[PDB]
Amino acid sequence: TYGNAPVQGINITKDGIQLGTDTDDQPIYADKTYQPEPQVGDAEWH
Amino acid sequence: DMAFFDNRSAAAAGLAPEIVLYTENVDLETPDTHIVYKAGTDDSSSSIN
Repeated sequence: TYGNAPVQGINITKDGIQLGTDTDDQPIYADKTYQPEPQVGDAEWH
Repeated sequence: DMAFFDNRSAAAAGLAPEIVLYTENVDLETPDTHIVYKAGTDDSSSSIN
């Protein structure tokens, strides 16, 4: 593999990259069919 | 006011200024531009800003 991984996650487990959290406080994993999206990334240089 | 600095990795026994910054408050304005990204509502000087 060569490239870069631009979408920062809360964590990564066997279910993939955690992109958010519930109102039940449970992890929300990426939906693999379209997330993570290649056009998305950290919003500042810092 | 002047602020003096030495390398974080300098020996504590031989500290001396490698950099001096002349720090000042000025009347900073942005007459013809506006912020198009900041991380939150806070507009204070901060690492994120």
